[PDB]
Amino acid sequence: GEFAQAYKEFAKAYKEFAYAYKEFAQAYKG
Amino acid sequence: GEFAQAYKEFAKAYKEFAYAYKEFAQAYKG
Amino acid sequence: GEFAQAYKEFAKAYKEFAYAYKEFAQAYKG
Amino acid sequence: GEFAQAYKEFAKAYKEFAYAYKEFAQAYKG
Repeated sequence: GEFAQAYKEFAKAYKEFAYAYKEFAQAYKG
Repeated sequence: GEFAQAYKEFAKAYKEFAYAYKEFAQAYKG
Repeated sequence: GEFAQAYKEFAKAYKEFAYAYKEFAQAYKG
Repeated sequence: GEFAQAYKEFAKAYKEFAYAYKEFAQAYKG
């Protein structure tokens, strides 16, 4: 239902944040 | 410089994630 | 059930992470 | 040096949040 869709959208948002953090950490290290 | 720009992009990514969490919490509470 | 409790624990984890980000941002600015 | 320490504390907070998200996702799947 609607909550299952909301969970999928949140899980995608978590992945987008994890990519941003990985890019940030590389910039700090690099 | 590059690191300052990387920090700005990371800060924007954090805002986008915080909005996704808010939307997720609203969907759970609704 | 268990999921409702897991949501409460995750919400607490989010608040802790949001407070860590706030401290990090102040350290970047300061 | 103080910013370097703040980065380390933020990196630990990110790991703590990633562990919470993993536990939350397991509870949703279970």
